[PDB]
Amino acid sequence: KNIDGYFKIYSKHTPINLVRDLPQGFSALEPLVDLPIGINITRFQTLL
Amino acid sequence: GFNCYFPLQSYGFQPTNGVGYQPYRVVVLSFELLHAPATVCGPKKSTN
Repeated sequence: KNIDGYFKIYSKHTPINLVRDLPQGFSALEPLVDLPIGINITRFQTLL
Repeated sequence: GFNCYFPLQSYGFQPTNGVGYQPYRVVVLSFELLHAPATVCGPKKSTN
C-alpha cells in the first residue's frame, strides 16, 4: 500500500498443507519494509 | 581562431601562487524539502 507517500510491506509464511485453496483461518501479517519511496503507484506486475 | 575560443580555461594552481589562487575544494549542501516523508534528520541525543 501507499499511504501518506509511504510504501509498506507486510508478510507471513504460515505453512499451508492445502494445495487447492487458502485454508479457512486467521493469520495477521507483520510489517517488514517501511521505506518512504515517494513514487506514485497505479500499476502492478509480477516476476516469475 | 581570432574570434573563436575554447569554452574551457585551465587554472594555474602553482604551489607558490598564493592565497586567492590556491586550489580550494568546495562542497555545497542543498536541502531539498517536498511533500514527501522526511528521510534525513539530525541525530537524536541519547541519554541514560
